Amino acid sequence: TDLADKYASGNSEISGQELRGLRDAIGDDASPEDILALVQEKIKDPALQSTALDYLVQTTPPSQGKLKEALIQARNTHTEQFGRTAIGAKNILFASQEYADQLNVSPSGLRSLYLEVTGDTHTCDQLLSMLQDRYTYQDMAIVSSFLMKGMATELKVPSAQLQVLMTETRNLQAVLTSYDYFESRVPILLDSLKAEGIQTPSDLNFVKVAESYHKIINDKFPTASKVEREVRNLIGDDVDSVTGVLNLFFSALRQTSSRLFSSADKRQQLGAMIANALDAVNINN
Amino acid sequence: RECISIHVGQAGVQIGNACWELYCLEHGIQPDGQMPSDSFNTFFSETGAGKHVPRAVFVDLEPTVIDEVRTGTYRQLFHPEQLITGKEDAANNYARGHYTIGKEIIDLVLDRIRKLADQCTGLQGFLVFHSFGGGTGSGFTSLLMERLSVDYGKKSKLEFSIYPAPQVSTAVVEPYNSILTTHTTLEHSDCAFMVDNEAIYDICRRNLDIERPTYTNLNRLISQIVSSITASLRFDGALNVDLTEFQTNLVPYPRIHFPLATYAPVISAEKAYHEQLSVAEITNACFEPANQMVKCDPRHGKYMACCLLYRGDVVPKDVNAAIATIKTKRSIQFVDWCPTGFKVGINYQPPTVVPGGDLAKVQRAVCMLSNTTAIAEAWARLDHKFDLMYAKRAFVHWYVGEGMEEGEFSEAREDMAALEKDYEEVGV
Amino acid sequence: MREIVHIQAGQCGNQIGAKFWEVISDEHGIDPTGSYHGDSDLQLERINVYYNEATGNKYVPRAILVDLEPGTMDSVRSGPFGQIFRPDNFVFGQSGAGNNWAKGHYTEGAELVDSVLDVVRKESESCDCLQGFQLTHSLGGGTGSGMGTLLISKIREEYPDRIMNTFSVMPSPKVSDTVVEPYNATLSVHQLVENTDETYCIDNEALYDICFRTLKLTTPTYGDLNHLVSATMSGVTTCLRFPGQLNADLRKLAVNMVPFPRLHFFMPGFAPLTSALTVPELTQQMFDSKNMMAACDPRHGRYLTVAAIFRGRMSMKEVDEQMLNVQNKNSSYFVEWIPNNVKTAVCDIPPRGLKMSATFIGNSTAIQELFKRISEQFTAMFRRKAFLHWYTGEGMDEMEFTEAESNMNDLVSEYQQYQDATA
Amino acid sequence: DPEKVEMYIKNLQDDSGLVRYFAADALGKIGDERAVEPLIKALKDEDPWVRREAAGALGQIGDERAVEPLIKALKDEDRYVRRIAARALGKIGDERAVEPLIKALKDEDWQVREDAAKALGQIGDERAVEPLIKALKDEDTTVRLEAALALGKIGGERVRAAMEKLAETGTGFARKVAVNYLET
Ligand SMILES: Nc1nc2c(ncn2[C@@H]2O[C@H](COP(=O)(O)OP(=O)(O)OP(=O)(O)O)[C@@H](O)[C@H]2O)c(=O)[nH]1
Ligand SMILES: Nc1nc2c(ncn2[C@@H]2O[C@H](COP(=O)(O)OP(=O)(O)OP(=O)(O)O)[C@@H](O)[C@H]2O)c(=O)[nH]1
Ligand SMILES: [Mg+2]
Ligand SMILES: [Mg+2]
Repeated sequence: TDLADKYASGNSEISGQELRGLRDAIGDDASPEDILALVQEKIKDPALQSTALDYLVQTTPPSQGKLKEALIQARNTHTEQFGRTAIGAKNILFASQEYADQLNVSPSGLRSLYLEVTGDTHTCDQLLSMLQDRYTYQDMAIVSSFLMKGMATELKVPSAQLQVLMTETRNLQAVLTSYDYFESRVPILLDSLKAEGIQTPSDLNFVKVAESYHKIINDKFPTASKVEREVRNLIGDDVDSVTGVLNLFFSALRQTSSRLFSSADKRQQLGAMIANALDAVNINN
Repeated sequence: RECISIHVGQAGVQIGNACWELYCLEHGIQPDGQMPSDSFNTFFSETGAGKHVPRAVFVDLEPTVIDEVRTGTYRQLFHPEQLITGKEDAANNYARGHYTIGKEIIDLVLDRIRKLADQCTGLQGFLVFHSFGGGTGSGFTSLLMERLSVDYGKKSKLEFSIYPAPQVSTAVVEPYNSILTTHTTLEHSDCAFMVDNEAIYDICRRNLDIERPTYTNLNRLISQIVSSITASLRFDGALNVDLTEFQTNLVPYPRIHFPLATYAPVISAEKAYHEQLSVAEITNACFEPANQMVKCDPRHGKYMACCLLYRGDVVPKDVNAAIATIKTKRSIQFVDWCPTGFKVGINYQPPTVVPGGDLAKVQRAVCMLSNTTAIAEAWARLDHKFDLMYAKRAFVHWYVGEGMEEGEFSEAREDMAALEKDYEEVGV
Repeated sequence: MREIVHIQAGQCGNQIGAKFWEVISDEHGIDPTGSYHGDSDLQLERINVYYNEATGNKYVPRAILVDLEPGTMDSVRSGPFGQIFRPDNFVFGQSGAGNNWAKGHYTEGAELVDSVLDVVRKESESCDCLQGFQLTHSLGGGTGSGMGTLLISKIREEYPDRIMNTFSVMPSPKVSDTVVEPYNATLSVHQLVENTDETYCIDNEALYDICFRTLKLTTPTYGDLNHLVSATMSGVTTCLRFPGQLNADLRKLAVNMVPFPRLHFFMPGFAPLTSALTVPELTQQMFDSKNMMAACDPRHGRYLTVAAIFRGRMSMKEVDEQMLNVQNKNSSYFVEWIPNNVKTAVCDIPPRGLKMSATFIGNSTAIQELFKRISEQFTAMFRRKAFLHWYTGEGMDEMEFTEAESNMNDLVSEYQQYQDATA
Repeated sequence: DPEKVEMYIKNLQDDSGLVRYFAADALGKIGDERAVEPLIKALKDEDPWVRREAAGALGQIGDERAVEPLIKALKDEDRYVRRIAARALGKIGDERAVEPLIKALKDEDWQVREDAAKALGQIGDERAVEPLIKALKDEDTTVRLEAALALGKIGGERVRAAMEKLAETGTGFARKVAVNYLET
C-alpha cells in the first residue's frame, strides 16, 4: 500500500483512488496554480484539499525539485487562502468522521460546525442555545463530545480561545449531565405522585423541572422563599408535589457538577435554602 | 592459629547456632562462656574472668533471627557487638543483599570483623556460613567475600554453603541467587563445602527416621558434619591443622574447589541397643551415595583428592586395613595427573552428640572429603532451572530494580558454563 | 518488613474492609473495644502488622476509612467492630461521586485526597519498618475506583520503596445494574496495571455465581457475597499475620508471585465454601474452578505461580504429597519454564467455624478472561460514545478512554503470550 | 612492652565494647601498674563485660588502690561482676575488704557467696571466723564446703573456740566440720 492508501486509511472522505488520480493528473511542470485547480476539481472540501496537498507534496520525491516546490507553493498558497478553514478542519478530520457516523450526518458539516464554534468566543449558554436550535437533546450531548474531541486534538489554532471554549463546553456538558439526572428521576416522581392520586401539570417534564432547578442554583441571591416560589410556580401548590420536587432539587444539588457553583459555600447555601423551603411546606403535617 | 567464623543470613545464623552449641559441648564450655576447670583457642578467645568467647560474627539484614540468639540460652556466650542486624531483609533477591540493602550494613560488619581480627596473634582465615537461595545468604555473602579479599589479602576463606532443595525452599528465584552468588564468590573463596538440603533432608528421613524434618533436625545433622571438618582446627591434629592445609589437600585446580563431604555413621537415637560399627563398616559407608551431603554420583566422575577424617575409638592399623579393602573392591578412579592416595586423620576424641538430639552417640565416626568431578551434577541441576526461567526473563525485573544490570545475569551464567566445561576437562 | 497500612475507599471498600477487620480481629482474639481476650500467644505474635498498641494494651487497626459519601462514616461506626477504628482516621466528603470515575479521580476526589494523605502520613510515621499498603475498593463505582486509584498513584509518589497491594472488586451485570461500570473498571485497570505490586481480583460475577450455583442462594444479597470476600481476605493474609517462612512479607510474596511487573492480577480461591473434610478433598476443592473468586476457567490458561495456604491441624506429609500429586497429575496446566512454582504453606490456627480450610492464590494467564469481559462491555458503550460528556464535563478527556482501552487490551495480549510461551 | 600497655589503656575509652572488654582483659594479663587508675575508671563502664574484666584485671595486678573501688563493685547489679570483684579482693589480700566480704557471704547468688568465702580464707582475718561458721549452714553445699576450707586457711583460737561450740550445740554439716577440723 502506498501513501494514497495510508491517507485513505481510516479516512471515510478520501479514497487512495482519488489521491492517485490527483497525483497522476499533476504533471512535473505543473505550476502551483495548476496543482490547486486540479485539487479543487476533484476535492471540494478545503480540509480534504489540504489533506490531498499534503499527500501530493509528500508523495513527490526531492528529485522532482521543481514539482515539489510547485506543490509546496500550491499547498502554501492553499493554506494562505484557507488558513484554518483548511488546516483546522484537516486537523479534526478523524473526529468529524467518527461523530458523523454516530449522528448519521456529514463529517464536513461537523467540521463546519466545529470551525463555526471555534471561530469565536462562546459561553456555555451560547453553546447550549446554539445546539438546541440544531439538535435533539439526545444528539446534543454527542455533538458536545465531538467538539471536545476536536479541541483536545488541537494540541498541535486559537490556543487561548480554545482553552476558554473548552471550559465553556465542559460547563455545557455538566449542564446536560444535570438534565440527564432529571430525565430519569422526574418520571419516577410524577408516577409516585400519580400513584397517590396527586394530579400533576400534564406538560410537566424533566426539562422544565431541570430548568427550574438551574434558575435556582444560578440565581444571583437565592432565598428559601424564592426556592419554594419557583417550585410552586413549577408543580403547583400540592404539599406532596412541592415537597417531592424540593426533595428532587435537594437530591440534584449533591449530584450537580462543582463547576456549576460559584463556590463550595454556594452549594451548601442552596441546600440550606431548599431544606428551609421543605420545612415551610411541612408545617401542617 | 585463630579462625573467625562469619554467619550470614538465616541459614548461616541458624547453622552457626547449631555449630556453636556443639563446639561448646565438644570443649566443655557452658552457654555462659564458663568452663569448670591450648587447642580450641583457635575458635574461642579466653578471658581472665573465666569466659571463652566464640571468635564469631553473626549478620542478617532483618533482626528476627539474631534477636532470638540475643534472648536465647546462648545470649551471654557472644558479646552483643558480634551479633549485627538490619531492619528490612533482602526479600529472596540477590540484588538487595548485594547492592541496595547490603551496601548499608557492609561497613559495620567489616569493622566488627576487624575488631575480632585485632584480638588474633595469627589469624589463619575465615569460615563463612550462608545459603545460596536467600537474598542475604547469596547477595550479602558475595559482597562481604569481595571486601574481605581486599582487607585480608593472603588469608584463607572457607565456605559452608546451603545448596537449595525444593522440599524446604521458600523462593522461586533460588536458582538465580545460587548462580549469581557463586559467580561473584568464585574467585574470593579458597574452598567451599556445599550442603544440599535435599540430601540432609533425605538422611534425616532414612537414617534418623524423622518423617517431616524441621530446619532444627537438619541443622543438628549439618553441625555434626561441620564439627568433623573443623575438629582438626580445634584439637591437636595431624591432617588439616591449617585452613591452608584444606586447599593443599583438597583443591588441586583452583576454580574446582567444591569438595563432596560424606559422613558415617548417622544412627537414630531410637535404635540403641544395636551393635557398634567397625572402622571397615564406617569407611565402606563413605563410598555409599546415600551418605553424601550433596546429591550426585561419584561412580559417574573422577577423584582429584580424598581425605578420611576419623573420630573416636579408631586404631591406625584398622584404617590401613579398611582402605586396602576399598582399593581392591571399589571403583575409585583418580584423574590421570594426581596422587592415587588417601590422606588419613585420626582424632581420638569421641564424637559429641547434643543431649536429647535425634542423633545417637557413636563409638567411632568418619567424614570423608572428596574432590570429585561428580559435583558438577549438582551445578547442572541449578544451571538448568536458571536457564528455564532466564529464557523468558521471568523475575529479572526484581533484580534490575535493585541496582543490578541484566548483563550480570548472562555473565554469571557464562561463568557457570565455564565451570561445567572445567569439570568436563578434568575428566581425561 | 513489620507494619502494613490498610486503606478502604468507597461503599464497597468500606463494606468488604469492615468484614475483613471483623474477621481477623476475632482470629487474633480482639473484641470491638480493642482488648485482647485470646487463647494462644500466636495471636499476638505478629499483631503489630495490622494493629497499633494504645495505652491499656488496646489494639487499634492501622486502617484509613475514606468515602466522598458522608453516609459511609455511620455505616462503619454502627457496624459490629465500628468502635475499634481511630476517630481521626475517618476521612469523609460532602458528595459521593455517583459512579463517575472523573469525580473521584480529578474533581471531588482530588480535593479530599490531600486530607487522606495526611492520615496515611501520620499512620506511616508510627511504623518502625513499614512493609507497604493494602487498599480495599470496587472498580465499578466513582470513589473506590477514581479516588482509590488517585490515592494509589499519590502514595506511590510519596512511598515509592514500599509494596502497594489491593483487593479490587470487579463489577458484574449480575450484581450491579449501573451502566457506566465498564468505564470505571477500564479506567482503573489502567492505573492498577502500572501502580500496584499485587492485586487480588475479587470478581462479583464469581461471587454471585458461587452463591447462586454452589450455595444454592437464589436471590444473593451483598451480605452473602461479602461472607465469601471476608473468608478470602482472611485466608490470603494468613502468612502475613501468623508466624512463618514462606510469603511472610508483601515483598517476599511479590518476588514469588510476580514474574513480570504487569502480570500481578491474582485469582483467589478458597475451600470449603459451605459450613468432616480430608486433606485430599481440600486440595481437590481448593484448585477447583467452582471455588475461584475470579470468573476464569483455570483450564483456559496456565498457572505462572501459585500460593496454597492450608489452615488447621492436618498431616504435613499428606499436604506435601497431595500438592505434589495435584502438580504431576495436572502438569500441563502449570508453566514449564518456572520450576517449583507452586509454594505451599501450613498455619495451625484455622478460621472461625472450620477445623480445616485451604486458601489459594493463583497468577494464571486465564485472568485475561476477566479483562476481556470488561473490554467487551466497554467497547459496546464507547462505540456509541455513550455517557462520554459525564466524564469529559468533570475535566477529563476522551484520549484517557482510548489510552485505558489500549492498555487493558495490551495486558490481555501479554497474558496470552505467556499462556502460549513454549519452554 | 610499655607501648602495648598505653595502647590498651587508650582502648579503655573506645566506643566499641568489644575493644574495651578486650583492653581490660589484656591489661590484667600484662600486669603493668600504669593501668591501675584507668582500670578503676573501667569499673564504672556501662558494659558489664568491661566491668567484669576490669575487676579481674585489678585483682591480677594486686595494687591496693583497687581495694575501695572493688569494695563498691561487690554491690554491682551483675552477679559475675560481683563474684569477680570478691575473687579480686581475696587476691589483693587487703583487710579493708573483710567487712564488705562478710556482707557478700549473704549475697542472693551462690557463686558470689562461694567467692566471698574463698576470699575470706585467702585474707585470713579472724573477723571472718563467726560469719564463716554461720555459712556452714548455707543451703548451697559448695558454699558450705568453701566456708569450711576458708576456716582451714584461718585456724587459731577463734577457730578452735567456734569449733568446740559447734561440736556441742551445732547440727548436720557444721557439726561434722567442727569434729573433723578439730582432729586436723
Ligand atoms: N539447612 C538449613 N537451611 C536453611 C535454614 N534456614 C534457611 N535455610 C534455607 O535457605 C534458603 C533460604 O535462604 P535464607 O538464608 O533463609 O534467607 P536470608 O539469608 O535471611 O535472606 P532474606 O531473608 O531473603 O533476606 C532455603 O533454601 C532454605 O531452605 C536452616 O536453618 N537450615
Ligand atoms: N462484593 C461487594 N460488592 C459491592 C458492595 N457494595 C457495592 N459493591 C459493588 O461495587 C460496585 C459499585 O461501587 P461502589 O462501592 O458502590 O461505589 P463507590 O466506590 O462507593 O463510589 P460512589 O458511587 O461515588 O459512592 C458494583 O460493582 C457493586 O456491585 C459490597 O458490599 N460488596
Ligand atoms: Mg531472613
Ligand atoms: Mg458510596
